[PDB]
Amino acid sequence: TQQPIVTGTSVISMKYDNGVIIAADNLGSYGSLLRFNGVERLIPVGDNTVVGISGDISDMQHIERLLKDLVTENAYDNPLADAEEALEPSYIFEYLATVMYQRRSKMNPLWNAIIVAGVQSNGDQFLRYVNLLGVTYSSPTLATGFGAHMANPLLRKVVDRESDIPKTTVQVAEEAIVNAMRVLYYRDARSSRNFSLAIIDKNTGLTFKKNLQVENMKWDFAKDIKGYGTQKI
Amino acid sequence: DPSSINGGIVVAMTGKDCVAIACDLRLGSQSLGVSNKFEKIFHYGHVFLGITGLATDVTTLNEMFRYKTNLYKLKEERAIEPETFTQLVSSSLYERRFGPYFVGPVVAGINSKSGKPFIAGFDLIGCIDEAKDFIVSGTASDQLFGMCESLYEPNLEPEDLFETISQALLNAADRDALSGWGAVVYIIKKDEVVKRYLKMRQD
Amino acid sequence: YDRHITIFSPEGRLYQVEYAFKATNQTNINSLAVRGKDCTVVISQKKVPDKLLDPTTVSYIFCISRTIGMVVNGPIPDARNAALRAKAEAAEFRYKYGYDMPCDVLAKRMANLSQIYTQRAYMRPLGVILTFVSVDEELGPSIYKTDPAGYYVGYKATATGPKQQEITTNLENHFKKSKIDHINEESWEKVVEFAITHMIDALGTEFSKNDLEVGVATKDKFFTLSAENIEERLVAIAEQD
Amino acid sequence: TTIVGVKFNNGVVIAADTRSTQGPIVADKNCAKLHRISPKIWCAGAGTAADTEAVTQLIGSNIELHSLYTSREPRVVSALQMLKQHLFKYQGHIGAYLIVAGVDPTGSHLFSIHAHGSTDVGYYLSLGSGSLAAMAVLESHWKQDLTKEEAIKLASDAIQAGIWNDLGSGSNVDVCVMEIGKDAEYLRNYLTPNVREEKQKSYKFPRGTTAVLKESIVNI
Amino acid sequence: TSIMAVTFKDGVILGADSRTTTGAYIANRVTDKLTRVHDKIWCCRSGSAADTQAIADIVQYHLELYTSQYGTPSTETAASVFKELCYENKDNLTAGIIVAGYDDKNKGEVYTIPLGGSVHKLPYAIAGSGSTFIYGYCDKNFRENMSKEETVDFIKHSLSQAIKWDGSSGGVIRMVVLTAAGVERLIFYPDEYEQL
Amino acid sequence: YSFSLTTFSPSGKLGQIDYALTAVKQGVTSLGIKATNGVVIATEKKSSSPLAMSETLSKVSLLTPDIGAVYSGMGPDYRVLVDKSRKVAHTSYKRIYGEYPPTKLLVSEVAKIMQEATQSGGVRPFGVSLLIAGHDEFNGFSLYQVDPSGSYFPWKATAIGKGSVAAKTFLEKRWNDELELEDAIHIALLTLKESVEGEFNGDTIELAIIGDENPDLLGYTGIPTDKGPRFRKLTSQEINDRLEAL
Amino acid sequence: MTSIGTGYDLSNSVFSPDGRNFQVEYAVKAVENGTTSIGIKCNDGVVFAVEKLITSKLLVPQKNVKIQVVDRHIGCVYSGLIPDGRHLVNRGREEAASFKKLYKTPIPIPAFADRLGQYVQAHTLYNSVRPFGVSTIFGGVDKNGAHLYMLEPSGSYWGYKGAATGKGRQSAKAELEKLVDHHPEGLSAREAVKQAAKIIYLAHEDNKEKDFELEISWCSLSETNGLHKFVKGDLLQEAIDFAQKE
Ligand SMILES: [Mg+2]
Ligand SMILES: [Mg+2]
Ligand SMILES: [Mg+2]
Ligand SMILES: [Mg+2]
Ligand SMILES: [Mg+2]
Repeated sequence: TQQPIVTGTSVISMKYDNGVIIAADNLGSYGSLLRFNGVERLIPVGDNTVVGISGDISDMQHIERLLKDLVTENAYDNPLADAEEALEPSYIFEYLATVMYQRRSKMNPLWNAIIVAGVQSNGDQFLRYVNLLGVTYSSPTLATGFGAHMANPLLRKVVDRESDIPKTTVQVAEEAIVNAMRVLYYRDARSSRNFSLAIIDKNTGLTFKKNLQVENMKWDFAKDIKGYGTQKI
Repeated sequence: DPSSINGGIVVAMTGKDCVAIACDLRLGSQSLGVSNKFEKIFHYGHVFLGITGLATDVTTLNEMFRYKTNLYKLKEERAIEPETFTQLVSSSLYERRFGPYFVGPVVAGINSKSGKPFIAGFDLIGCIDEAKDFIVSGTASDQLFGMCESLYEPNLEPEDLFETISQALLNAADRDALSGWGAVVYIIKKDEVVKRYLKMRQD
Repeated sequence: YDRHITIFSPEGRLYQVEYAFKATNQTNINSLAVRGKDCTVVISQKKVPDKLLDPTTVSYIFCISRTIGMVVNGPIPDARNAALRAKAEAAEFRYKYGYDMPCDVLAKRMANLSQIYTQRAYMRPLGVILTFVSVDEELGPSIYKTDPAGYYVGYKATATGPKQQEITTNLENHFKKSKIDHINEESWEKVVEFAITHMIDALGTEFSKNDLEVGVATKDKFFTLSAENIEERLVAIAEQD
Repeated sequence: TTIVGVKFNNGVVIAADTRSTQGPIVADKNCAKLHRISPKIWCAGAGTAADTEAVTQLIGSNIELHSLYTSREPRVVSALQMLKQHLFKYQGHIGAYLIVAGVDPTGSHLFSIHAHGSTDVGYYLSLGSGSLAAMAVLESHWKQDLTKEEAIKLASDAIQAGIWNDLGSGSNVDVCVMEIGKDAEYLRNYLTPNVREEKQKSYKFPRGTTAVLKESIVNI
Repeated sequence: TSIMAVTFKDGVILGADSRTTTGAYIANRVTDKLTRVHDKIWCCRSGSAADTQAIADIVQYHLELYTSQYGTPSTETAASVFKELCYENKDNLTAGIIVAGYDDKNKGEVYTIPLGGSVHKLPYAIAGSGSTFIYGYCDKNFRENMSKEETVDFIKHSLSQAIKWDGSSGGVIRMVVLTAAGVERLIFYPDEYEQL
Repeated sequence: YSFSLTTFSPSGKLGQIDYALTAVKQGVTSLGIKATNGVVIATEKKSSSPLAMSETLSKVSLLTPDIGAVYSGMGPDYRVLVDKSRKVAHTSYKRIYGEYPPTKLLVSEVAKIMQEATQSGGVRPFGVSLLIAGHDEFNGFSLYQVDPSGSYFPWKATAIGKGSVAAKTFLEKRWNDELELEDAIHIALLTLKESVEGEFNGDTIELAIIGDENPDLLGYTGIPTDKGPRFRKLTSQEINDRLEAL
Repeated sequence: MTSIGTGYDLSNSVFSPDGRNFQVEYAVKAVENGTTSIGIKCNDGVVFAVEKLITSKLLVPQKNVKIQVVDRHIGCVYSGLIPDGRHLVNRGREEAASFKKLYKTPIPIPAFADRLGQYVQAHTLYNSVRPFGVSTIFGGVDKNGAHLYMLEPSGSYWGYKGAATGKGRQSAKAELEKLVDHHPEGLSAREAVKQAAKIIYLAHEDNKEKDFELEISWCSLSETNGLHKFVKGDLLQEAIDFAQKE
């Protein structure tokens, strides 16, 4: 892709004591037109991974298909495909990272930023980022695009350093995530009020929540804001 | 543009049982005149070809056409006719549609079988100017159009055609910085061809 | 070499092609194709002795295009190779030329592919005879048949199989008597009935709805019959009360 | 250039002006813009003159082979698909713009085609620099169910509009009439409304007017 | 261009304006942007006319081949084929295509494929230069499961308004109706739709 | 199979070409006769079933408007050569010069095609001989035979296939250099009548002439310089006509 | 029969004078030496079972899996030269993926059957390869229901109610036939599983000298949601116990 057409904004995510949380709104924009509103940008791979994608939606759909194909292929002649020899988040990540860097290097990027979230077989949280340049990093929180600028600073107040992770519960992390989603709705002109959230827990497995709405907003004070300086009424 | 680096002109005209074709002698590099003897008119059997434009392509096309017509004569066991050669020139040019020779060829000749005078012109990618009074080409083509439309009349005797195509060429050339520096004129009939070198301004 | 690849024998013959013709009778079933006023009917025996088979998947008739049907005499895998190729040719033709491939044009095309296998050493002929039918937009009801020699021709009617001379002579006699080159019935059902009746006659056997398969070309489309419609046809020609 | 196409009750008519221009200069004052794809399929071109002529010949050749191969009369839709696919493959770089008209076993047809490979169909069409003037006439005087003579008149009036109003166009009208059930009828210089007036004098020079340096006989 | 397709209770209806322009010149005032790629699978075209004709042509070829080999293709499958061509050649196409079909199980379906080649299944879709002006109108007037007549009216009203505001739209309103009963072509003239 | 399948034997002969000729010698008779104002080519239409419609096949083929061909030997080899011959006439001649090739050069291209099958790896030679009748502006009417080897010779008249020995003999007696097309047609019929076992009418005989230009076969009027095609195939009716008043 | 086609059986794609390809029939002899495999079409699905010969106690039980999945919805089992079987399944996986990529819907079973068939018959076309030394039983669920097929070295394939191949195929076919006769109203998937175990058990009496292990898989609308799954755990043991009782 030489330039993006239909696009998804921020994907955001954080680790907590027993797993990871990831969220992304359900909008596919078309320039400044808020064109499509039921676009799922979180992609579960098996029971242990959720791949969240921002950027060009055509490229996102292409990646979705690559992932389903992995699942299919991995199962061939694999008696333990649902067990010991299932796909690990780390395998899904390494594959995508390989693909993104290859496409960057052929001057034909997949025009996306991607976060891969899950839990490894030994119970370890997995959270790692890759984008259209093939750039990769991990951190206790990750966010793409606009969310990197406003969600990260919010989320880091919860998990600021590695040691904060075991002190953090799903309940607390999920609240942090949702609040960040509300803040993005306030200040990102390409955000939607509707979003999906997924939790991947070493004990409870994958929990995929569709159709969340940003709630509990403050608009009250707006009645008192008049003019832009001197105007009194 | 490539078609005005070297300079030069060609004109052909029909007359009664004759055709004539003429060209200047200049080869220059922009403002610098270099060769005083660069003729632009060739022949393959009884078919004449004049070529204006980029000198290197003028030379290349000549060799290409001598090659093609020689093979034609061998295989066909007779020399190529002006009508057939005209199509050959067209398709040879078009074959290079997207990387063309920078030329403006002109064909003149008398069909050995009909005895009919024939001329044609081409753009740089082979489009054929089927016109049959006169054809002009080169850096003074405007001037030539003007001279021909003025001086020309149909069914001139060869002796009169000679004066007409001469004056058309000479006067067009003297209003063009990139043309002139000598000229040659061919008067072509069935049984005779006469080549003449004209006296002209040398500035 | 000359008994193994398509090169000339001293008698100027091609043995592998001749042997390829022998292959066409290996399925031991007969087909016939007949033209109506406004339809073309193709009929072929169907012998499914093994009771573990799904008879509904056993077929030597193929819908090549919306308008062209084909019936093959010969082993099913060479049969299905040809069917696939013709389907692809017919699609490419419509795409490139902007109209439906005529039946005789498809036949010629396949004939040419076939003649190539008789000239190039590394390819073997297909062991098949391909009967093509349609109601062509210009030529009307049409039957064109191709063989492993690359030969094809158009037909008033034709028959192919181990007992083809029987059926053929049965048809010639009828067409002599009748003084026209097709069956004068508008109903494709009557044309199908005709074909079943004359095949029953020529083979000295009766048929149940499972013993044959039927294709029908009309101006609009080529289609095959369910066992139920075939039964309905068999009833139409039943001579017992 | 001004080319038009006009369908009538029993066929189609195609027409063109006869001026070809090197820039603001007229190279050929009596050029021929009506090309034959096959005996009953004819086309008129605007755009790059070499591309228009070349692509005409390519498809004409192929249409002929197709026709010999299939033993069928060439169909206008075949010329259409072959041309548009070729032009599309070249992504606009073959600057051919054509009106293609014809009759074949399926009836009578009228299409336009642009350099990028898009095609239209209608009862009346125009292309080239003079197409707005021509189309103004067509839009004023077309009616369904034209006779041959009416479609000739209308198409000829449309070319005239371009000849008179479009600097890109001029000289004569050429028409081809393709009627169902008949030979195509090509009318070269159907109209010649632009003959040069007699010049005021002859510019024949007295013999010997031109100075010669040297002379010689050439041997063919 | 103003193109839309609307699922309804009995199947799907495609609609389009008939204007093709080059510059401010209306090169075709009676264009047919409603293009058939299989019996009850059609599409609406916007963008480069060369591109959309070339795409639809190749898609019709693929589905013809599909049919002779595999049987009747689904609406989804047709949308898949379009998508594959639009996405893979994104750097060299300007095509905004709505794919719309009928079948006995799903009844009507609509897939819009915007520039870039993504694909979106929707209960209805609008597209083309003129659609911008009718986003708000269509949102407020579309219901699921409308009757045929209610649906024709919705499209007539929708496209009439898009034609009113968009210079790149105009001419007649074309409609194609896909249901179990078959394929029906409708037309509405300026003097009808301009009064709504 | 990337090696020649036609190779030299110790006697220096090339077996596959000889065996190709044997196939030709086995084919249905066909013949050509050159007149002063035309050429005729003819063959028999043996229908390999009465249920077959022989009209749907054509043993005499138009190559260019002025050139046609007939054959003896393997039909499908012929059919394919016909397709190749028509194409090469456009690709190596008409698209360059805007003219159809003259007969002898088109014969020469077909000869090349056949020569190639006798040398290239993995292929047998073509099993046909062609007779080719044409006209061109600078050579007038001509008649050639091409053989599986790619050899070609010009004839005033000749026959090929099964009954060619007797036919060549018959033609030697009746031929002179002043036949008009009508004589040549008549003689061709009498000649074919010997070879013909079975039915002999306008429906089992194929016959074409290269003669005068037919403006009525052009398909359009208006270009007066445009020559009609010289090739014309005779109808069933036209052939029967001559047969009754034989 | 002449089982040995002397002079025509030395290379693939050669027709014998009676129109046979002996290499293909020889490839069949290798299939007949393989272990028994079967397929049973059931009411909303299909079941596969294979005999696995325990050649040595050194084999690790429940490893060396023979049944393979293609896409998510198709099972394949084959008898004969096992590596030829994997080769064919590899091809099927590409064909399936390629279909799913253009057309989005999973490859329908008859479509998948023909991809394998053309590929298998393509290997009877040239002497530069040999035919596949396997017969393959395969199928699954699509939009049109359950489908079961068997594909031979020739490329020949048909749909089946029940299919058997390999050493004990005659015995298995007989039980498959009784099964058909006895169930005009249909067979549940669970039932088919048990019945499949019984049949493999009976067929094993041909390889009675060696021990064996039973492998069973299915694809069923109600049992596996139309995905291919290996029959395991209690259901497996229940079928093993049932088979043994008979
Ligand atoms: Mg100039
Ligand atoms: Mg000067
Ligand atoms: Mg000076
Ligand atoms: Mg061969
Ligand atoms: Mg408007």
